[PDB]
Amino acid sequence: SLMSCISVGTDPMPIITFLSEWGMEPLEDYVPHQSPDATRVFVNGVWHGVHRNPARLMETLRTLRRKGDINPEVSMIRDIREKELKIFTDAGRVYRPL
Amino acid sequence: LEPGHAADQEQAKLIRSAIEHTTLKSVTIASEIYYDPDPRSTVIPEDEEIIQLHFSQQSPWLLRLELDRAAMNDKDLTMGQVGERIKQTFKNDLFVIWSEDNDEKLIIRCRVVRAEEDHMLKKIENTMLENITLRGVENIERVVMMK
Amino acid sequence: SFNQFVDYTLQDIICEDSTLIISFGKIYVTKPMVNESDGVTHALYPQEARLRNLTYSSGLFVDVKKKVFIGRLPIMLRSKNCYLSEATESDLYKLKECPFDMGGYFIINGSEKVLIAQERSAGNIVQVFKKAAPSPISHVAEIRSALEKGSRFISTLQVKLYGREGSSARTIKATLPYIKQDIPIVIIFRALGIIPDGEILEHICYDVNDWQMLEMLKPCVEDGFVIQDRETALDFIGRKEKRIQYAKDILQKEFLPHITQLEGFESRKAFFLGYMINRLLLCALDRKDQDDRDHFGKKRLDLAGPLLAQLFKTLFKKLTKDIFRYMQRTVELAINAKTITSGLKYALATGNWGEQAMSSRAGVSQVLNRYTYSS
Amino acid sequence: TTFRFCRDCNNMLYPREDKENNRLLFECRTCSYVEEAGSPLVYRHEL
Ligand SMILES: [Zn+2]
Repeated sequence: SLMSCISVGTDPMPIITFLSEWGMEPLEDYVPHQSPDATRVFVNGVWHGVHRNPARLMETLRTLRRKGDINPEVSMIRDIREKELKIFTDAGRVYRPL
Repeated sequence: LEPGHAADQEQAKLIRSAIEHTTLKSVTIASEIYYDPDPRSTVIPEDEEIIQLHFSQQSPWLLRLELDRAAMNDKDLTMGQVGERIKQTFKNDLFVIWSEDNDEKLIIRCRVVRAEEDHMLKKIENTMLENITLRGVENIERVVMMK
Repeated sequence: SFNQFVDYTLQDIICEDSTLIISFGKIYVTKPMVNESDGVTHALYPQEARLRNLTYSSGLFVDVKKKVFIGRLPIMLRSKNCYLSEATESDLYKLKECPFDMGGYFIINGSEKVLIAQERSAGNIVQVFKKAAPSPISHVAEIRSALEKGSRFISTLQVKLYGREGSSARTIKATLPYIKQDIPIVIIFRALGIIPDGEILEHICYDVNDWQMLEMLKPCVEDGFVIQDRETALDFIGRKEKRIQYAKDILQKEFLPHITQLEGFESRKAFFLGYMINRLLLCALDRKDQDDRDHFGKKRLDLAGPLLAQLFKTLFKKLTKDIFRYMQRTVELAINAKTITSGLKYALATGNWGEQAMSSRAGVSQVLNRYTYSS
Repeated sequence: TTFRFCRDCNNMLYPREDKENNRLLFECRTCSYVEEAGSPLVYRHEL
């Protein structure tokens, strides 16, 4: 397509820290029932941890890309009906503008 | 169909239901393994009525089965018929009873007959959902009538 | 995608399997040089290397620490490095190189080359599939692990599920790299450290009321009965003293190598394995769909940068292990740069990426369609 | 129908049967811990 471009590839680090400084329970010490509906957190296909109230996390990171602090390319979703958060800093994802 | 009976809208089903391979597995909502040592009373309220009626050695290991009610009229059947079957299937080495097409909950119960039981009953759990027939002949699945 | 290569990537690919019993530090790349017998060296140009069937390449030097030239990089046209990027109308005209041009090509042995975009199943993601009717396995969840920028370890994982719906013993087994058979997920979970079930089930179930899945796991947990500790747990990956190490190793270097191949993270790795066996049973129980493969967001496109990467890598390493060749002769400056350049040329001009060996993808580097601007 | 495991070594539990009292008797096969029926309901299926 005309508008489409390829993802270049960003760094995972200043977003991994940018996240664990917001609610990232390290996958290390998870508590299966204590953290009941734990919306687990991924990155490049990796389980970095878990966070409580997701909606907040989201609206946060959104108007965080919308200023530039995080590369306006790299993308991430919250699968509501699955309580998951996939993060993609990858290189190879086709994308467009909206 | 047959020579004469050609516009026989009922003869149709009369034969649909003589081949349309029905198996136990088609009518079975669930299979539960209960532990009932008393050869004369179920520890279940709903399973009481049918106990004291089939009286009018074994083993304390009970096998209970539910049959979907709609699953008794897309292949028009009867708890009685099925009993007939299972009975003729294992034959003599297991005692079995069944509720009634009446009772709001269609139910079959089955024990054993004469070291490790709840590992044998299981073999004979699949041995029944998949290896036991009701009516119809092998392979024949969906089978429908047309004018 | 080429910018990103030269800028950062080129620095990276010279730092990983670098040093030797001599280190490689910072990196210097030049604007197009053309080096000829009979004359100095010319500030090479598009027009020129085109008409004269040369290579629009340039210089690749690395600070050697005991500064040194090794090969040339076929620079992309209209990039950052290309003399053209900055230029403007009048200059373009004056250079004879066209104004309405858009750029992108390379220029090996003359002609205008282009690289073919490479679609591929986005690495490093969990996926769940059914098998055909006749099959030992009903279901399998897979994950391809591949270090994003190093050794491209494409070691992988089938996480199976024997016994089709009905048959007794819905036993679960999974397959590791360097591993002859398929270990029942019990042994694995125990050699990983997490030893007792009920805890194993905490990694696997996030709701103690899922009597369904719970149920299912049973025959497997019963499979593992015959081993209860993180010693024999690895001993039965022996395929003594030795084998119990062979394993330990294989689990921190060959198992789910993406995430971490480092050390103390058994906690993290096992929890992933957990989420996997979870997903598998999500579908064994028709709760969620068999993963859609033709999902576009689930595929990546290998471009310039990445191609240059695979190549520059499996190429340069062939040099690193030549260094040891000229050195191990030292019973007492021989960095044959011809290989580095004649490689980039080779694969670029032809299309055979995996060196010269026909066992590489012959198709990339289709040579620019110059028929009409649209085309 | 939920089930459980033993204190002590938190491993899975396999049912037994009191031959004299006719009771359900969940037991461990790693140590010795045992216990009684929370319900004669052993295994449910449903399709
Ligand atoms: Zn125990």
